[PDB]
Amino acid sequence: QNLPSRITKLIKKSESGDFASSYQLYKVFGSKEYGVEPDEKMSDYFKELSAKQLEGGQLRVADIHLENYKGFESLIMDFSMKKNSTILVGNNGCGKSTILDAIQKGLTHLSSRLSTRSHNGDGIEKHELRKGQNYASIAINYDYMGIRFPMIIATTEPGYEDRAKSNYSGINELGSIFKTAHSINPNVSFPLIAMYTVERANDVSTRDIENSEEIKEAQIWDKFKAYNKSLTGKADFKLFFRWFKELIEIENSDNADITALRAEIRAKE
Amino acid sequence: YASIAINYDYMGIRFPMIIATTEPGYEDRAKSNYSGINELGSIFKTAHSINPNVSFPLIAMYTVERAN
Amino acid sequence: LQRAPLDLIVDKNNVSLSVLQLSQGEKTILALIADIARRLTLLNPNSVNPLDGTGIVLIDEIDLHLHPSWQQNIIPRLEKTFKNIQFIVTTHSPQVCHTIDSQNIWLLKNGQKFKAPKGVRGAISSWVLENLFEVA
Amino acid sequence: KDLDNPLLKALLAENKNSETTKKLLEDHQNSLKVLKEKLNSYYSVNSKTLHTVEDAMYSFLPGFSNLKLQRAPLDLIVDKNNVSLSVLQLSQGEKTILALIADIARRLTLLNPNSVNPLDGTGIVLIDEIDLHLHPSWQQNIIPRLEKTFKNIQFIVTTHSPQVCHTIDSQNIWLLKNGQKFKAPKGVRGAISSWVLENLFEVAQRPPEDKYTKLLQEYKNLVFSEKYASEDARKLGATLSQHFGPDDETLVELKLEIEKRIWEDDFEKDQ
Amino acid sequence: DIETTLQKAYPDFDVLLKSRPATHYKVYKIPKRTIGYRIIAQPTPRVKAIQRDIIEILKQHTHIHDAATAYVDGKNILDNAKIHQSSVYLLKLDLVNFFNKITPELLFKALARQKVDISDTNKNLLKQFCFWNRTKRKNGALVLSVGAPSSPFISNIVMSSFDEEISSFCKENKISYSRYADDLTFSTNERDVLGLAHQKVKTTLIRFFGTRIIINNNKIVYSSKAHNRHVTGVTLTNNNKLSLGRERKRYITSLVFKFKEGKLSNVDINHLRGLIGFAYNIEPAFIERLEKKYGESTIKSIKKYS
RNA sequence: GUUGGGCGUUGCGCCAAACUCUAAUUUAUUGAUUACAU
Ligand SMILES: Nc1ncnc2c1ncn2[C@@H]1O[C@H](COP(=O)(O)OP(=O)(O)O)[C@@H](O)[C@H]1O
Repeated sequence: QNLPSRITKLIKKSESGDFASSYQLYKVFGSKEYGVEPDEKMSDYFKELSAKQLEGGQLRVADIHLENYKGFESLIMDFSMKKNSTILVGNNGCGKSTILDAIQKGLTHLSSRLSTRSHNGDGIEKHELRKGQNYASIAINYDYMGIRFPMIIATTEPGYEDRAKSNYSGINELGSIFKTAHSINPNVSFPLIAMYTVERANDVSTRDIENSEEIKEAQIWDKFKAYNKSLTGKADFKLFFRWFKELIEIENSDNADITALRAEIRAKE
Repeated sequence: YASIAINYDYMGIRFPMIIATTEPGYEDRAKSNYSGINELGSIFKTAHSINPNVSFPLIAMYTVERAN
Repeated sequence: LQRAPLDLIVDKNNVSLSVLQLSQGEKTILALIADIARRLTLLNPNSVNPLDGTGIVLIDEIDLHLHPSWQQNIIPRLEKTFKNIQFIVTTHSPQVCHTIDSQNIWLLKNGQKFKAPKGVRGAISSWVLENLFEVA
Repeated sequence: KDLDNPLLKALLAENKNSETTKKLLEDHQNSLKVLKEKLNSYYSVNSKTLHTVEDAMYSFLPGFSNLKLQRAPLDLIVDKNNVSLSVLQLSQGEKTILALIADIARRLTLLNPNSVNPLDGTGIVLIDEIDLHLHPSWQQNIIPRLEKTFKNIQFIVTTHSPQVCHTIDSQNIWLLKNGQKFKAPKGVRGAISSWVLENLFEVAQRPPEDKYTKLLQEYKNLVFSEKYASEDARKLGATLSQHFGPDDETLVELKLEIEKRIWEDDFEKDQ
Repeated sequence: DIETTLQKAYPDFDVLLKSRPATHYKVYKIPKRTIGYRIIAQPTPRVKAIQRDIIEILKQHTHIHDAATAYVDGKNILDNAKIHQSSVYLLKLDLVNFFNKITPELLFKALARQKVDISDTNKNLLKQFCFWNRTKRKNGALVLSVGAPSSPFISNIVMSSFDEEISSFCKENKISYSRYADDLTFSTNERDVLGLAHQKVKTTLIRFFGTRIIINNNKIVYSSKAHNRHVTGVTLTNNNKLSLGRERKRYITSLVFKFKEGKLSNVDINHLRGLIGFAYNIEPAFIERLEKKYGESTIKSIKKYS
């Protein structure tokens, strides 16, 4: 039937083992747009294989490009992948906080499109523009199992025609991959995105613990819920207190029905 | 998935609405569409401009909490 | 847990104390570790080890509320307990720097990136201070 | 009120192609800028006895000058290296020091109504975790300048870094042990930070867990163990010289010792 | 000279003039090797003939500046790396908005700077028969499409003064210039001069051609002899040689060796045919090395396989 | 960390060599090029 050469290459890549090679294989065989006739069973197989091959991979930030941000004119950095710790050292007034603030406003976008359907997030405000310039741009490349996702977030002052339009091609890809993996299997591990700002100095207080048993019940227990108020700093302790109460209550409520069951077995004997 | 697909009418052309909410993951099986109701609201908004004292319909609901 | 004023109790040196009255240098770390552990458990369903997840954790100004005796054991302990999480961090204490390879520390001055000198791993603290902070 | 009228917004939305009206809009924006500039120029001219208070905060943060606010939407403006910018976007440590010094100076000038030198008053100031957001360059300077700008003020503070706690004489720094108070040993006023860490904070200058530290310890054990060239001194020397570099005052000494040991086995051949 | 000869062949130009021929475009999507879907809009089988004819007519009075190996006759991808072989450093640009933002407003003035005169009716013909309307509605926005047979030459004409000025600047700083559509690669022998080249290309891309296209501030990549260096698929060795790369070099030789043992299916015989044919346009030598190692009898069985 | 050579228990294992401006190639039913069937 003369399967296209690109399709054969993708099949060979999937046989070698990749997660995107089978993603773009269950979306090539599930629609007529990509140029091949839609086969449902052999697309479902590729979707299952793509979801199965996602396990064991680590999601890391590879490089970053600041242009006319808070204090940096043009910055290019590459974070190590074989090492799991990067340290920024400098004077108070050089801009180490600026790079972290630039990693967020993109991590917020990634979390928003990985958890919610909002397709919104943070952006470059007018006060963060470099004094004198008009345009700013932040670019971040996300890595997963050696396969990279592009990103760029930019702004322009509303007096000149915009010379840098926003683009989120790869993060939509990553969110769709993870959501499909969740769809086929409810217990697929997802990456963690969070920052802890200096405001965690006053994290624990009696006020927070006083009313921790007066919050909504459905705000703590589901996979897609460990993302709200997670990149705002201020490591949450009220929700942790509620969670600890529920786990200790599961231990103190079960293990007694177990004791009751053992007593019932003894009585029946 | 979950969808509410109530359809309204104003003595004439049907003005539909679908209110849907799906868990992340299975996302393509139900989506919302507010096309007709937005159009109808635009109709009343235009009506308030051409005639300042134009008639509007009454919408209200009463639970058990009316007298409790 | 103690249910009278709905408060937690933790024991140190055979002394029972409430978390709300602990030292300021021990509740920030407590809440940080608790939040990371809870989020990893929530994001990772039933598994042999639920703390082996991936993602980006950005600990900003790690030197807060830390005696310079835990700074030599904070990064390696986070990496030992959580061995699959990236830990891009920023610091100003020169007793955190001398536990990581020189190729990872990224010096910043005058809006430019400078690589660390050779041999920033375990060494004399005066040498790392002099050659990374320009302080005598 | 005039430029935000709903009728104006409706007119602007109705006719997108309004270049003739766009010219008037830009003229209005130019008038906006001119009026705001004039209103702000009616400010940055003169000052009062506030100048003495202002001089207190320019010393702790070098490179800072021309602190005013803006009569346009409210903000406070500094000048850093000929770059005028708002206070809200300063660094965390810079804002901490600025707020601290400004608050203390305000207190001191309000308590002292009429003095030639209002800024050196008598009182008590307590600071907790003075090294929270400060670079080590400022840590060894924070206190000697603090005692100079404010003279007759007690400054009982708590620290968590050796750099800040080696500019004060050894008899005025207090150490809280497990349950008792102890005094620092002599030699802290101008000592090396490594000595302060080793004999005041009880921490080793070399992390006693890393692989390279253990390798160096084994190398120093082997050099003095009568086998200075038994292939393992060779392996570990080839590792550590490449890692640290041939020029460091930890391996240069020990290589000199190895050279002396090499020389020691020359005249003993005839024995 | 377009409207005069338009009706000479297939005299149906009276129709299809008002029936929005720019709309006559099929949109499909090809999968990339990695993340991404590439929209391609190609004309109906009839419009491509007219577009090829008008390309041939346009080629009569035009000039294309050198150092732009973008779809010019008799210039493969090898000469792109031939210029760059003698350099030590490289700065690979990648332009954004791949051919999908080159509006017809930016071609007529480009031709005016080119000093060629075009009729108003001929201008309408160019605007109508050599562009694509995405909105598919009347009085829409016209953008060039990746896939039309008329895309390469117009994409070259719209960037001609930029290429000349960047080449003039690169000559004075000992910098080699080349460009394949949008794969601008800058190479030099001097150290720490590529920043000036990047600033110059950024400030000249926003002055003549306007703020229309910008530099993708994500794929700006640096390289030297320390790491891998490539110019459009061709690998430049540290010994100043042009080769494919060790992985492909061993893949092809493994396949041609397996040919001798006769353990390969007929599907991959065409794969080896294509790979051996392609290992003549980049490395003219590799096949000679295979002949030196395996023999002429081995090579002269795939190139003429039955 | 990257590049070119060699052997064959060859959709790549091993051996033998080298290089470090702070810094690695992905698009077809399109157009240019190599090659077979014409
Ligand atoms: N609009 C601006 N104009 C000039 N400089 C700015 C502007 N916005 C931010 N900055 C710079 O950003 C710096 C803030 O440093 P920061 O990002 O907090 O890092 P750190 O906390 O490690 O000192 C300041 O030095 C300031 O000069």
